[PDB]
Amino acid sequence: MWGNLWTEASYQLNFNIGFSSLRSDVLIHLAQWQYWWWFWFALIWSFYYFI
Amino acid sequence: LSFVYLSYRLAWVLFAYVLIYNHFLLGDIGKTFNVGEWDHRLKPSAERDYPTRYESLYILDRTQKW
Amino acid sequence: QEREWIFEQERQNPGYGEYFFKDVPLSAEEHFNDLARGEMAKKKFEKPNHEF
Amino acid sequence: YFSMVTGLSGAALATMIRLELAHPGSPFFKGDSLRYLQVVTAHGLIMVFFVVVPILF
Amino acid sequence: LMMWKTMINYPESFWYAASRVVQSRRKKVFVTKCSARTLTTAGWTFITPFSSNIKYT
Amino acid sequence: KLLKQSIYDQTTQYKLIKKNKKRGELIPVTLARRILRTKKTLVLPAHVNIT
Amino acid sequence: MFFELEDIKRRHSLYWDIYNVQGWVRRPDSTLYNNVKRGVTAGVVASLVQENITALVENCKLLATKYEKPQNLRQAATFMKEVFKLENYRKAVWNRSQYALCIGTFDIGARLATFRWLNNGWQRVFAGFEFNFVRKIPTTMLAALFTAPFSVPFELARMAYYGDKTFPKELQRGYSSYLSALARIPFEEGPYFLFKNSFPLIIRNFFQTFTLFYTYDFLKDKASFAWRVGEQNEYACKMIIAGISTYLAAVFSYPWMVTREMVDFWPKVPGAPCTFNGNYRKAAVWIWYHEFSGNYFAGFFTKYFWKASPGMFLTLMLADKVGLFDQTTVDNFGGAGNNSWEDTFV
Amino acid sequence: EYDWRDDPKVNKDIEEDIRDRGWHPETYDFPYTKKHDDWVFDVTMPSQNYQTDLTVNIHPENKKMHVMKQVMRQSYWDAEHDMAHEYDYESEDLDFQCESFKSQHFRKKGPISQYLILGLLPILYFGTEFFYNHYPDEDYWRVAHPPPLDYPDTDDTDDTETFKDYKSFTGRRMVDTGIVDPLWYDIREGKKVYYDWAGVNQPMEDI
Amino acid sequence: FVPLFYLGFSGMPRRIHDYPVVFMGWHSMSTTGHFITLVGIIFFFLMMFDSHIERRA
Ligand code: HEA
Ligand SMILES: CCCCCCCCCCCCCCCCCC(=O)OC[C@H](COP(=O)([O-])OCC[N+](C)(C)C)OC(=O)CCCCCCCCCCCCCCCCC
Repeated sequence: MWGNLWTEASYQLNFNIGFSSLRSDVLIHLAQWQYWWWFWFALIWSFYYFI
Repeated sequence: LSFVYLSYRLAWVLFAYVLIYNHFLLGDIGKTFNVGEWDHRLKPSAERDYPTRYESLYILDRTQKW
Repeated sequence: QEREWIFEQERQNPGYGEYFFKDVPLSAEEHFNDLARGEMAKKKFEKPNHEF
Repeated sequence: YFSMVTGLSGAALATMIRLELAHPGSPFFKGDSLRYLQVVTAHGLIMVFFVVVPILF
Repeated sequence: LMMWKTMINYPESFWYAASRVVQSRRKKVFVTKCSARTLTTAGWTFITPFSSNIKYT
Repeated sequence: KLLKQSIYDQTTQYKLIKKNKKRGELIPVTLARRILRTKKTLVLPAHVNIT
Repeated sequence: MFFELEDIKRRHSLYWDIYNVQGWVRRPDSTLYNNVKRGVTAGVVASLVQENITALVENCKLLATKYEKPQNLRQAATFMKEVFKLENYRKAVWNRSQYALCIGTFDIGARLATFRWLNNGWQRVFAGFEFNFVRKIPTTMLAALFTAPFSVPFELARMAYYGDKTFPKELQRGYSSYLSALARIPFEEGPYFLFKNSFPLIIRNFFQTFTLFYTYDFLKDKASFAWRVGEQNEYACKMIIAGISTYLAAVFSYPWMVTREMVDFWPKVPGAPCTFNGNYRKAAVWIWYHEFSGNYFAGFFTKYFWKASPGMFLTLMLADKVGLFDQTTVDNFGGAGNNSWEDTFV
Repeated sequence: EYDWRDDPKVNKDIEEDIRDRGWHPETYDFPYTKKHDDWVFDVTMPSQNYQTDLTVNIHPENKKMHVMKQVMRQSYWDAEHDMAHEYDYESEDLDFQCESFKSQHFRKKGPISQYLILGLLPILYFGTEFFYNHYPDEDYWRVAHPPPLDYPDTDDTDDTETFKDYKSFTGRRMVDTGIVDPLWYDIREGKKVYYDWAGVNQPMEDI
Repeated sequence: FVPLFYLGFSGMPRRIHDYPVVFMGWHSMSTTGHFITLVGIIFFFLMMFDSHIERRA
């Protein structure tokens, strides 16, 4: 808190599952990269299922 | 045979002591251990540089040498 | 029926026992009454005569 | 069998580590950070060099 | 240590007079006066100058 | 956002927060600071370069 | 002394620690009367429902062996109406209700009371999970043992009652009901007639109690993130947990009930010594060491599952509803949970 | 040298291990050369020939019960024989290897109480360390008790000061705000009594 | 070891015996897992004992 400007950045709850905050560019880039990294497995995943 | 038997008996007893003390008797270090030390003659005689089992009889000290 | 009394004291308490009682003056340092401390130190040592 | 004993030792050290980290406030070592660091170092060293290496090799 | 008759023939150090002889305990996480701030370890990866100095370990 | 005059005992409020404060499972890191508290802040500007 | 042993009670000076809220702290509602009342209530309700289920299922099977199974829903309703109309069904309902009362007030109620008495004081972490659940393994185990033989006399009295029912007129005791048989057996065939060679029942009760209670408590604590972190119904989650625990208890309890079939029902080889020597414990050990686990699971659902599983499921549900699985969770930093408040907020 | 007390038939007090019914490790030769397996027929598949017999149908589901064949029991050691055979007459026995294969050092099983000790090894080791060595300290594993009223001193346990703080204007208002939990104990006579909902044991008596 | 991944994503340093309040949850779960592992270890030793009551070839 800096006046009514809430400079706080984390707001990280207990049982947090991901990054502490997404207000920085590096962490936004990492989050997008991780999501799309998990996107590109479908065929391989499906393949193993049948095996 | 004297040397052989001395070596073997000492080895077995000291090994048993090591195992038992380091597995069962570490709750009170003061009870199951003694603090000993001896330093160089150049330095003043150490606080723990005394003969054990005679702490209530003697105070051991020595003159420094160089 | 004499004993090694420090050895007996070590026998009675197995290291981590809770036996600090108010009824026992010798149980702990806090429970030793101050009157005994004053009384046991009332006398004085003799001053030697350096006749040598 | 020696590796069984040493693995139990390492499991006990890991149990100490996890009991210290169960909740904040140091419930196990009760504010003694150096003892916790010693436990962590001993756990790592005897798990690497005196459990897995003995067992396998 | 009041009676020398028992002390003179006992083949042990005088630490029995100092080992847990008081009831005064203090259970506060912040009052832990450890053995010494330098009696620690630097993890299973010996990191310097933390590991290689008596001033710190 | 007014520095009003307190009708309470500020020491008592401090000691009651110290003794027994309400907490919950999903409490944010903003409202639960126990190891991350300091007496000074490093203030830097934003959108600019600092070596 | 009063005999060869003296119970030397001693006085000790006080001790205290930094934290007070994650060890054994006996709950105020863990009195003997309250535990007995709650356990008896849950047990009698669950047992009544289970025994009505068993009577209905077995009388439907009895009618289906003489009439064709229904083809559609209207025929199913007619079949069920005729099952309810059966004379054999009403007496079964009455006698199995008496049996349910006996086994709820003295077996399931005793299990619940003993489990609560031994496990009431295990507190849980405030905003985490009870990490040290191993402490409950001996405790729960003890309860199971202490309540293993509490159903044996009642089960053997029921067996004797039906066996009396199925003999000729001259060889009948004339048991008017289940309670009459239970009251008359110990004074006619002796108390040991209700306990002889009861190892299958005892070990089955042990495994039922331990698996059911331990699994339910463990899952209802460890799977609590399912409705605390990611918000779910918690009632569907509790029902799923109870079903999993009941299935595991039934799986771990059935193989010991096959020893009856193996010992005195499997045909014997003429001129050869009887295997297992008619012991049920040599048979239990052979089952324990048998290589094929499917051989002693045949008839799991035909003989055992639908006669114990609904009862165990309702026992878990009603015990959780009444409060025999509730544990105290207190903040470990503020208030009574801490003795060093100065590090709580720094 | 026949002792009927050692005979399982005459001596009825010798309990039979039914899992070792067909196996007698006393009669095991080393190396083992017995043949206890051969072709088995007339259980479900008859040894007769009915392949073309139109008047005969084979129903293997009518299989008759036979004597159960237990899994082979491992050999049990003979203490005297094993000690005698592996004994070496130092300084008067040549250091060589016998031509016969019966000189092989065969492993035979033995007692089981040692493995009873082994089975409880994790329990015993953890108990030893934590309880016997009293790690991390004496008070950790003990049932938790709060200190008595103002024990050891009001600087550490300021129970009366907190009791007054909760019972004053500022304390009542702070409890009203909802950010402070209610007082968890009452000072009755000179005793601090914790409420039932506090979820803690009562303090120990100062003996 | 999955909640440890969760804590690592949230910024939890390695060798600290005290941590911010917002980690305790997963840490508790992690500790729970360890004890589960310990139970498995028990069963391991049990089977060895159970392997010598059995005494089969
Ligand atoms: C061999 C590798 C190994 C093993 C097995 C383990 C076991 C475990 N470790 Fe360990 N750990 C390390 C390697 C290992 N660790 C290393 C290298 C470090 C770094 C130290 C440092 O940071 O400097 C570390 C540190 C470390 C920490 C760091 C603490 C801190 O940073 O604050 C933590 C905390 O979560 C942890 C957790 C655990 C847990 C819960 C287990 C549990 O899984 C324990 C499970 C127990 C068993 C696996 C026992 C095996 C069973 C047997 C009885 C063996 C005998 C059987 C036969 C003979 C077949 N470990
Ligand atoms: C000369 C021979 C000496 C041999 C060594 C000494 C004896 C060793 C044998 C001990 C046998 C077991 C006795 C258990 C009695 C428990 C009674 C009780 O309620 O205790 C409460 C204690 C404490 O429960 P708690 O959770 O309330 O306490 C935690 C601490 N406070 C109070 C701060 C919250 O429970 C246990 O210790 C669990 C016992 C479970 C059974 C296993 C015992 C051995 C392992 C104990 C260490 C912990 C790890 C467990 C998991 C791993 C196991 C391999």
